[PDB]
Amino acid sequence: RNYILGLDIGITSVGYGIIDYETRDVIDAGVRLFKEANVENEGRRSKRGARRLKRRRRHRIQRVKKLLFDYNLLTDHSELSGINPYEARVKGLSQKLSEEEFSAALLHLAKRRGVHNVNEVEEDTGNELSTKEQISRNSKALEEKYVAELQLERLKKDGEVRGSINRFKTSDYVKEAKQLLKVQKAYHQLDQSFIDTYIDLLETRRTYYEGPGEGSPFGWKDIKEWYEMLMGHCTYFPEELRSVKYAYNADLYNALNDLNNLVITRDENEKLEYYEKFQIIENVFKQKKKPTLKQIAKEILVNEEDIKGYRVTSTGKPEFTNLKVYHDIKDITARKEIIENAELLDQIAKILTIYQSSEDIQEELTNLNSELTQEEIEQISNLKGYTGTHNLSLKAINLILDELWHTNDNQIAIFNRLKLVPKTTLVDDFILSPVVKRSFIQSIKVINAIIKKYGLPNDIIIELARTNERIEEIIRTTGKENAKYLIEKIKLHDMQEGKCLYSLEAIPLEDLLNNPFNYEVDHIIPRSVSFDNSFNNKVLVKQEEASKKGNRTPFQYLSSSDSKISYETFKKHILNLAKGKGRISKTKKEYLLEERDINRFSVQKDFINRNLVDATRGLMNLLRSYFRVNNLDVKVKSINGGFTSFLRRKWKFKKERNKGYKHHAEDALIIANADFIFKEWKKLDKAKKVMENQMFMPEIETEQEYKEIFITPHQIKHIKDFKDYKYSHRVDKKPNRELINDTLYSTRKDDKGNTLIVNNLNGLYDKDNDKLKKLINKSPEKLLMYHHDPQTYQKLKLIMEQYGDEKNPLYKYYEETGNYLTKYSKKDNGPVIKKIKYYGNKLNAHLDITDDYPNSRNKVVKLSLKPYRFDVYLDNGVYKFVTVKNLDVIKKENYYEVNSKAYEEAKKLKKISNQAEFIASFYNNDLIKINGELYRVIGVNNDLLNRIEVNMIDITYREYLENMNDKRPPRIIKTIASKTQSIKKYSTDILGNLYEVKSKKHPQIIKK
RNA sequence: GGUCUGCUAUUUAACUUUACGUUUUAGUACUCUGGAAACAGAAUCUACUAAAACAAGGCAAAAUGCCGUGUU
DNA sequence: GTAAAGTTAAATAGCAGAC
Repeated sequence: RNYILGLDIGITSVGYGIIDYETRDVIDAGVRLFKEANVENEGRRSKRGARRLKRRRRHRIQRVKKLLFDYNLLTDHSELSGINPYEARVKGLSQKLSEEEFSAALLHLAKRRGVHNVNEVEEDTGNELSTKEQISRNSKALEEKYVAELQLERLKKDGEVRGSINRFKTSDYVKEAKQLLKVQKAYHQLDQSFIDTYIDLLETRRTYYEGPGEGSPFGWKDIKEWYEMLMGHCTYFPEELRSVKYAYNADLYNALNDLNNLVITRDENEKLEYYEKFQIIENVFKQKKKPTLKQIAKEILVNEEDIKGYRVTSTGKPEFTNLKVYHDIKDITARKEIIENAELLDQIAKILTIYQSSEDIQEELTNLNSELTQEEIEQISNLKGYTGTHNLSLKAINLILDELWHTNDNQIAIFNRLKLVPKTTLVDDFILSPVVKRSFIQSIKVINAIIKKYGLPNDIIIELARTNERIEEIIRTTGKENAKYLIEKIKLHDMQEGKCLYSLEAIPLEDLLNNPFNYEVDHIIPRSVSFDNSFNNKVLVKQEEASKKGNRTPFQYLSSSDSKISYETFKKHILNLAKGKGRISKTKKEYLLEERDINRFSVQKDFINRNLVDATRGLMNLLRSYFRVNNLDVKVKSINGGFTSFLRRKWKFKKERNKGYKHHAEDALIIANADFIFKEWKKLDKAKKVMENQMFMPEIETEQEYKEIFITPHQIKHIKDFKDYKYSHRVDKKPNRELINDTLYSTRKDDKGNTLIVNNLNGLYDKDNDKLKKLINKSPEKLLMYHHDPQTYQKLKLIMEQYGDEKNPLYKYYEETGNYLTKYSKKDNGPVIKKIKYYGNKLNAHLDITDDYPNSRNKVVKLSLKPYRFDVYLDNGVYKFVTVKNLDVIKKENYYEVNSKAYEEAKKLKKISNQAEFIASFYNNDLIKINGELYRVIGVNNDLLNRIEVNMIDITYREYLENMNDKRPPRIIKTIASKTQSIKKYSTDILGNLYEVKSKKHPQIIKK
């Protein structure tokens, strides 16, 4: 039948409600679920560029060692084992050097080649590790002496060269690398092309328009295709590409608006005519960069005060379009031949904004075959500010630029008068975030599939869902780890300056963290009338104040004798904060300040009209656009999220929302009952009309009337009763997931024969880290310093007992002495301890990459080996299964195949045979029938232990347990066995229906 | 509501480089051991410096060379 | 795995004059 389509949009879940348009009976209802998306996994695109950065240093070195073999300065015979290249680049400038002592000083340079960006600017020294500070410091010390020399001077005195101080400009390197080759030049016969090719292999590097190579998708073919897919498309003619915001024509179209909006009190026509608009441009606008209002109004003989209809900046001066082409070109060239012609000027600006280097401009300024003296082109490339793009293509400037001249029209009315109009995959281009992009995309698929099984609905009503550098400051200032839970309380504490707005007494942070129960988060305007769950409605106050207030407005509760403070002192302290910077929200100020009574109804419907009703804007218009394009009539509206935190409340819906996933599909039905109430009433057809944004009556008059319309506790009895919910869980078939964690671990072998991972306690002398204290006093047998070289250890343990009352005795130690923990030595020459390795838990699974490293005595592994999938097999009445890991699926050019070398070994290692029947595969989140019982596959807990972990469907197991109160270990770990009676694979469509799948063969190839 | 424009703040895609971090090897320092020392081997915790790998791998052949943890 | 220097571009937010 006809039905309303309700939808709850969260990040993890899509819920839908299907209630009939008339009978109010519900046809179907379910929830579609998936894991939240992550944009922090920035790494994929950065590492793609960051991996090439490691190649940028690596490519330079490989080329110069190979280039020397071609020049025959180095051969495979040569040995470089002994060099100390920080001395070779000092003996190199002074004296003749070998063919082995010269290739090193070159290559150590070729590897570490400095920056170009940082040289240009300098700064002062502010006791920091900046790059504008360090290179500013470095070259003053290096003004007299060259890079290596001071580095070598630094080697002689500090004992350490590498670190923060070793950044440099590519110049000093190149200036000294031009200084060096000047000395060995006569000692080994060589060309100038070598002091060209090498100095090009040491300094030269890419820039933001060359892109990577040809085969890369990330790479492009020329400078034209770079911009030709980074510039937007016309608001009216999107098939073209946006013109440059600074082309002469656009810069002119942007001025024929300036004056076609002007109104002037003249007995003649108020909006300037063509000859007026001609000479003004030609006599004063062309002649003067910025024209103040006087200049136009003087050349056009009217009084200065008269002209109105002009854009004005905040200071008050009128702003009219600046011709960027004329004055940059006319400041060096006034010749009749380019300057009159707009098309000449039109192309010039395009080349300037597109290509980005003065040298690359003159090449393309030349291929125009236009007639500019070549002295101009080489200084026309020395101008700046030719940046940005108009929001209108060139096919939309030249078409209507004439009709701006003669008439007095402006751009909007011309496009109206010219019958020209603005404009799942479609979600990507405009949408903001990966979190939303996932929810919408699956929500569309829901609709696109519901109508196919159910038909065209009539009403599709949709609701959406509703400073971590501040946390790092107080878990480090105070030392209280638990700063993670009370974010919404603390963001309020900065924004209110440590006071209680309903008491005006100070709220110490240390006191609030110790006693959070002392201080609550009161809702300014009550949740029951405001319906504002946003930040703005919340104010961190003392409990006793919010306790004494209750269900009232601040003005009410402050004015009464119950509150000791008064509105008068409240009114003055409130606004002072409001003005300034880092200031309080405005709806906040609109919230605290309102003085009208809540019960009068001419007040209540204002709130419901304001916050409660009315990407959201974007999502809706992709829906109405589908419907309007197809001449298909279905009404689609929206409603804010807080409404369903209300309708749930007034109808006494369940507070203890612990039933699980179905507390979504519950919402969509409520959303559906809501639009129904909007629908049926005629006292609601003025508020239910702008929600569908239709072009146009009864409205509600007292608060009992409203409370008559949206309080129906008795007629909703069908929703709680509903028992046919069907669930659908998203399965991630995608490969090229994160193969494994980045960090490399070393290992050892203990006395027993286990293989054991070693870790690093990196930062020392930090107030946060007490783990130096914790791990010493429980199992110090894990410290490498304790096992051998314990002589350093007893010095370590004594400070851990000397300041054993302070969280990290080392800061307290470094506080006193001002000297780091020194390794044991006879004459105080022991190296400072800056890390301390320690043993780890035995590595069950590892990625062995030792072969990348030679002659190592220990194994080198990256942890976080993961299992991808697992195909159950049926081996003659006994159920066995293989597990296939993430590491196994080898990547390729356009597909991700499975390694039959490891899968086959895994078939023998699992005692699988050739004769066994094959049962389907079970990726994470797929559903399985073991012993007639159905659960969702979280994954293989242990291939070796013959285990998988599953979780429940209508609920998470922990939550089922919390309902059962059993307190077993809250995870399911069913054990595959010979005893297991049945293995069937169930999956679900997006709607939530369950279907049995029959499988005959296993696949090893995925295309991504 | 929307179209242009002017100022400032925002975020996101893509690109370009940086000095560190982990780890292996060789050296030295530190530690043990033998001794009047020259030094000697033992360990590889502790540090420094250099070379090399840093998702397994896959292309590509004189190259300012390329992909590899994201989403659909 | 991680901090410090760059650039182009798409887009929104907020402020102003117009239709």
